[PDB]
Amino acid sequence: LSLRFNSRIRVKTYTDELTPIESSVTVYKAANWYEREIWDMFGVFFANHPDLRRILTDYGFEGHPFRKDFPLSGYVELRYDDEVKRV
Amino acid sequence: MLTLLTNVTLASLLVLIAFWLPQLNAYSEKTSPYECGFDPMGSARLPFSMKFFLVAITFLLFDLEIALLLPLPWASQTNNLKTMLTMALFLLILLAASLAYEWTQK
Amino acid sequence: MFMINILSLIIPILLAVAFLTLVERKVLGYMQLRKGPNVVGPYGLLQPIADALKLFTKEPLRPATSSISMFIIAPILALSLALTMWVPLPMPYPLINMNLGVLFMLAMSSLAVYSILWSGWASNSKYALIGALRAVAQTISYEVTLAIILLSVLLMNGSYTLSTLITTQEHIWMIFTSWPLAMMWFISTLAETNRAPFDLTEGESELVSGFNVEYAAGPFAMFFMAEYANIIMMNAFTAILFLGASHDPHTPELYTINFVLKTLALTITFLWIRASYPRFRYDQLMHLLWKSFLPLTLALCMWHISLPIMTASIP
Amino acid sequence: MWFEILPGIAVMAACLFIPGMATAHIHKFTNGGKEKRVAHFSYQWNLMERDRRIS
Amino acid sequence: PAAHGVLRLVMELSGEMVRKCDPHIGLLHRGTEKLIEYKTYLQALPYFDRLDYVSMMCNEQAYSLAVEKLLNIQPPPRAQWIRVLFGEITRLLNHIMAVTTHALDIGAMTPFFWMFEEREKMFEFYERVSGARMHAAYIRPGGVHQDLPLGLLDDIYEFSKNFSFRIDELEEMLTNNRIWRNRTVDIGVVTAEDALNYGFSGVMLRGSGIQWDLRKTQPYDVYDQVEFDVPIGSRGDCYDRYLCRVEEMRQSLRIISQCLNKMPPGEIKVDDAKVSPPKRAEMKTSMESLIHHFKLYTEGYQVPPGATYTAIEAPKGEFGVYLVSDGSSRPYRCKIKAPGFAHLAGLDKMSKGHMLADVVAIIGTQDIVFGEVDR
Amino acid sequence: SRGEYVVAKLDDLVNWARRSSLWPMTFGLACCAVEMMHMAAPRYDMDRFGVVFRASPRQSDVMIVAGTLTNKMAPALRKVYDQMPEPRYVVSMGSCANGGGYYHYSYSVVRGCDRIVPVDIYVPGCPPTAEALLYGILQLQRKIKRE
Amino acid sequence: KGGRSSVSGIVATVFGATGFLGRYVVNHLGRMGSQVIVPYRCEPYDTMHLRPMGDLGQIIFMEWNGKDKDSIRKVVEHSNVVINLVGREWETKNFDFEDVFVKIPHAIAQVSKEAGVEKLIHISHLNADIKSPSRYLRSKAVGEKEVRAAFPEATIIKPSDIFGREDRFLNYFASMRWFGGVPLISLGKETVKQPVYIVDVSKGIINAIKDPDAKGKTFAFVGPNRYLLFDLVQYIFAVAYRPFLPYPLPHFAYRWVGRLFEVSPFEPWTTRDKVERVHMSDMTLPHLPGLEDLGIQATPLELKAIEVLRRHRT
Amino acid sequence: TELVRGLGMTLSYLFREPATINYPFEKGPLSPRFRGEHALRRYPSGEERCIACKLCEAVCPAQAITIEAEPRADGSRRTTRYDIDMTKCIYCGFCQEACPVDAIVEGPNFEFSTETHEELLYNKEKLLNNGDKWEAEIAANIQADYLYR
Ligand SMILES: NC(=O)C1=CN([C@@H]2O[C@H](COP(=O)(O)OP(=O)(O)OC[C@H]3O[C@@H](n4cnc5c(N)ncnc54)[C@H](OP(=O)(O)O)[C@@H]3O)[C@@H](O)[C@H]2O)C=CC1
Ligand code: SF4
Ligand code: SF4
Ligand code: SF4
Repeated sequence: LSLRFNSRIRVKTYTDELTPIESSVTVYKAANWYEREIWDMFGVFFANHPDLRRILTDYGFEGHPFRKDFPLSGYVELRYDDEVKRV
Repeated sequence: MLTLLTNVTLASLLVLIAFWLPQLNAYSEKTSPYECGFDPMGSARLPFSMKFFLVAITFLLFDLEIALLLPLPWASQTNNLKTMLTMALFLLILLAASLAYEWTQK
Repeated sequence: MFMINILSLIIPILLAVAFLTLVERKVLGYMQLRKGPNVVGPYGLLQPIADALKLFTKEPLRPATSSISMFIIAPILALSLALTMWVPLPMPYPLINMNLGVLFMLAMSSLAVYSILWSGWASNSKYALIGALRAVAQTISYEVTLAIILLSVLLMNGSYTLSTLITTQEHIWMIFTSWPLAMMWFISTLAETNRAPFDLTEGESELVSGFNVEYAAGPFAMFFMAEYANIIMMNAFTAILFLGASHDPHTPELYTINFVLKTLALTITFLWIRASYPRFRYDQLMHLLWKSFLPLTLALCMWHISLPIMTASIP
Repeated sequence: MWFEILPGIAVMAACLFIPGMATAHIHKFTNGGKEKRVAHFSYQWNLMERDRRIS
Repeated sequence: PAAHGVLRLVMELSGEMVRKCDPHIGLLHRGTEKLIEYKTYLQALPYFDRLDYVSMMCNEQAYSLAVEKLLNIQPPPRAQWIRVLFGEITRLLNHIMAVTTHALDIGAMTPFFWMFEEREKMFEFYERVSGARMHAAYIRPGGVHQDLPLGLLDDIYEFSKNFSFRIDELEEMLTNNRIWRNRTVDIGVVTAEDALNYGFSGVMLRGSGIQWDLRKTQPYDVYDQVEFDVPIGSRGDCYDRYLCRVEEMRQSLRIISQCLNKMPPGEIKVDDAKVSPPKRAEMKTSMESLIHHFKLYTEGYQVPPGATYTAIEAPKGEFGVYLVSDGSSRPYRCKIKAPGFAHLAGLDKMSKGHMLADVVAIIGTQDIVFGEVDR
Repeated sequence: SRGEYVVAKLDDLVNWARRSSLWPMTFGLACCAVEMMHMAAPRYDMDRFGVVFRASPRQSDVMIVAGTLTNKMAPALRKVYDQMPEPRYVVSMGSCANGGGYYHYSYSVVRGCDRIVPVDIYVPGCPPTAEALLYGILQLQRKIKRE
Repeated sequence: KGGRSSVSGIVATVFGATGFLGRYVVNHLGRMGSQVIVPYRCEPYDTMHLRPMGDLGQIIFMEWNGKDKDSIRKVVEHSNVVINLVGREWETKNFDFEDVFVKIPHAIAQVSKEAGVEKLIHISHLNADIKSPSRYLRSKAVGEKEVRAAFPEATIIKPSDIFGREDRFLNYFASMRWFGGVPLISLGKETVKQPVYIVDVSKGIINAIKDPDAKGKTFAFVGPNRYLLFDLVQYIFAVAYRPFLPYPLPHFAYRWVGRLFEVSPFEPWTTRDKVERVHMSDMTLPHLPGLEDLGIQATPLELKAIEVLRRHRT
Repeated sequence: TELVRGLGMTLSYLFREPATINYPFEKGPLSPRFRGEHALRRYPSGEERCIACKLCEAVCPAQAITIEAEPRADGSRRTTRYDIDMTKCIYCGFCQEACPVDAIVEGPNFEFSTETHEELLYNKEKLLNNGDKWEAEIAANIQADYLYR
């Protein structure tokens, strides 16, 4: 978004499952959270990013969601189990 | 001493009827310390601060001062107030003075 | 039969803290438009005992991490001193004629908060330790100014004995003489008792029920109860000390009939404070004191030292 | 409405009312209407010292 | 209680100062966008109420715009007047909730109860027109659902005339209450440019004095035809943001007047039956009506393939919908901008070295709602 | 003066006691937090029924579970449930956590609230109207009274 | 796949699961997703935590009484298998100590006959073999022999005290610290015992329903090592870290103690019956069908006592 | 000054009449359009309305509904096990809109909180019983509302 000329544009790219595209945090400033987002919602990696790590998930969990494949019901579930007294 | 004893025995009575009454099942993890859900990262250690003693000590040295202020009501009836009155003011000035010195040395 | 007199001092007051709780939810309710407790009463009246029964009936766990001895001894001390401070209080006739019981009121009040320190120390929890610590900060920070202004208002009654403080108020009331000190006494009672704007010990949203957390059923009831003991008690104290009344010895009861009004008139006000102001935060809480209250307490103090000489009006 | 607070508050008063009465009359009950006697100083106690023996 | 039920702000505090707050969102990531993809457009709409749930209408409006652009279709004007009207009542809802609970976090307690009476009277309106007290799936991609009942507008009038005393009395308990001032007046300032780098939105911008505002800037509805004063802040401290909240409440209260005074008769759903389901009296007595009814609910409408980013002035900030029709009746991807997300990202910069209570207040000036953050 | 008579009396006394002033703590996780608050809003005022929201489970008993649950969140929930004093209860609320409700099919939800804690009364809704909630808790008292 | 949603043919009826048994067995049923009909005698409240274990319609509490005949006809009425558990150690008044081990298993057995119940199963302590000390070994021997006489094809559990952290046993001697010392009749080899444990026993029971061969055979469940009682308690306070005081004692006085502590109206910490539970060692007979015959191998106590007793730790 | 001002303000709110309604004994205002418990309902003839066009299944976002129609012996279309589960239903009222014969209806009743999860999962018969309990009431709402539809 540009302010004084109040108008919006939308650049965009493409990426391999494995090629590490660089992080864009420095250029737009408020993109630190997003790098982490897309990293944990996808495989894609951003280079020169200070700290990719999981958000919007459980801890382990592993497989990225939003991979267009990957079942919405996922591969797992928690439940509390009295014999071990733990979820 | 009698009222002290009746008060303390009263309270202790409330304690004993507080524990030896519900008569139910304590067990582990129920008895684990509270930490807003998730378990503690470590037992309580060292919340260190100079900003504690830097003032709290000043508390202690004012409290010693007020300890000297207490005789005043009785001292007021002394036969020779002009001999007294300066001092009655004097300590207060220093009390203030002490504070003043702290006030502005940050 | 002095013992039955003591018992006669201790039962009615506990009843008073219970119904104090209920009044608290009531008035503090109507400030909020919403009615307070009501359905169980008929006028709510039966509530507090149902409440206390709900507590004591409920299981009071002994925490695994806590050392147990301190953890138990603290509540005991809380109710202990909360009640013990009541003894030398002229209504009109003190249960005890201490030569200097005011100073004793300060003594009890000063050992009070120490129980808070243990309450948060043995509780072992992070919130317990942090909240307890800041608690002790605000408390002491207010006891110094507390005791000084109480001194300055006591230079003129004559002496530390309490009954005389009636005699010295056979007309004008102390308050017209030195109200600003009455303000600072009021607020210092508003913080020492750990109340509305000076809210930190409970912490509440700031620290999820503060020091008091790990205590479960009964001990919690004890800290809660003792807290209200101190609130009504400093209120009564202010009442006798800044608001005099007519006293015919032949009909002492008349005086008491007046006195409970004049003190209740104070306690309600705390509640009507509670409904009104956001809490200070631990910086400003101590800022206004050390920076702002205190110097006036001193200047007023020298002033009150100096009136009796200039006015030749020594008590 | 707000007047309905009163049953809650009056119960307070009476409770607090009790000690103030209960002590003041017990004194008269024990002292025979003499309305107790303070003894802040050694001398006044000396008057209660001279007393009791005199009766 | 200050963590709003779903925050885990672990932090390495010193003696009592914070050294760095470390937010961990996702504690309520219900997983929305994956679900949306499997459900047709009309069946996706409720998720949006389930988003910024305090501000339930404006989200719906954001979506219905987001589709109408793809669908190239324009609501009959009356519908636009409702859409703005409830857009504004909702503006008041979020501001009430924001200023209030932000006060409750710092212990004011009372103003809360004084206001939720009113807020309940507003839910009487969602109650009345939508049939639900909240989460009123009422705004439609085609315009609006059922028409609103005749007995309503005077009722809104009677309330709106008297609300101002209430907001005013609130302001008497707060704005002068210098205790409240001292607690929130030097925190937590953000540089006006530095806001822009982090992409702060709505009030978090105006607090630092920058002029920008989407209703004046890139108006989307009858905002062309309403007149109201945007309240710029100055210092960028929580206090200015607060005054912005209040003043924007008053201004919305100005909008309600104008919308009440120019509320044209006409239809409310779009005529295009291919997108808007037929009225019941009609579908039960003519063939095409029943068929388009049937297909609108079975398969649902198709959208031309395409992509877009709409954004509107949701009370917390601009609310942003990026979606891509594949041409099928199930939208392919529907990334949802959450204004709160950026804010909460900017928080730790905004809150270094501040006292631990102040970080609690400053979470509140961020007026964040985690349901929106976790999407 | 049968012992059973006295037992009936004490039964009435403690069960009436506990049922007369229960003290909810609340996971107002999702969006059914707000409806909870309208129970405590003046117009319905939960407090007149004696119930009062007090934080910190150790000082509270019954637990409301408003709003959608999620995976990462669950263990904290089990923690809090364990740290409550007996006689603890809970209350599932809304279509939220009765069983995932709207979000029944996602990787992060944990279906019902039932699958981590032993729920008492259910209060179906989405959100339940605060009043339907009120009927909920009164029903809870009419269940304690049978204890 | 076996799982929480999985069906299985089981329709077990587990009396008295309210105690240390059989929340574990109901669990391992529950991970299978197998239906259960646990019926409560007590109060709903204590039963409440049983609820999660199931999957919506699975677990089904039913009101019953062990004394009414038809009351037990209720919960068996569609059960494919029924599994008795009932047994209070310290003799309640209204349930005289005998019927608990006699009548109830009896009605269970013959009703198991009439309802054509596919399998019946029952528990009795290894020392149930008749002995002058303790009326429980004998009364349980009587109901053992009775159900065997009434439902002969029933397999019968013989577990010499399962080991669990909650356990009413290990926790008990852990809690003997509270009085001061630990009452040993004469220390050392005065008696010697073994523990089956909670999970191993549970897995074994359900495996026993999983075993076609486990018909009328009387299964018995024994700990891997023959721990001496003195060194055992030594290990107890070795893990509880509490001070350890052996407390040698003439045998009669301990029974004077048990008679002293049976007095309490509630649930006494100790009883003369338990006093006879104390000093009598388990028999070492292995030839009976048992735990390993099921194919399950016992989990050693040595790695598992810690979790069991950490709550006692200072 | 302002302190005592605000304090005087809450004094002023003490004297206003309390807003609380006396629930249960009084109950809050609602609307004809309000949504609550579901209930299939009959023709005045006494015949049931539902005809298993099954699109109630096809439009519910939570997909709470499950239907399994089989022919009547008469040969009329009917359900065999219409069912629904309040555990997943979100009370959005799409079903209320969707039905061509206006069979299922989102009933005015809003209170049916219950002890056990298995009760939530309504069977067809349950819905009919709800339709029997309330029919004058529901027909009243729809009578008061349909013109706006
Ligand atoms: N280590 C061990 O504990 C060993 C145990 N065993 C045997 O296996 C069985 C399982 O042991 P465990 O579960 O720990 O014992 P518990 O006491 O824990 O289980 C017995 C349960 O059955 C209930 N019950 C039984 N009969 C009645 C009745 N007539 N009225 C009311 N309630 C009744 C009890 O009370 P309620 O349900 O009413 O609360 C209790 O809940 C026991 O019978 C025991 O003899 C064998 C070897 C070792
Ligand atoms: S109930 Fe309605 S609001 Fe509460 S979570 Fe489920 S959907 Fe969101
Ligand atoms: S619409 Fe109503 S009636 Fe027609 S099928 Fe779906 S449910 Fe049965
Ligand atoms: S209630 Fe709303 S959500 Fe549940 S089925 Fe009927 S329409 Fe679909």
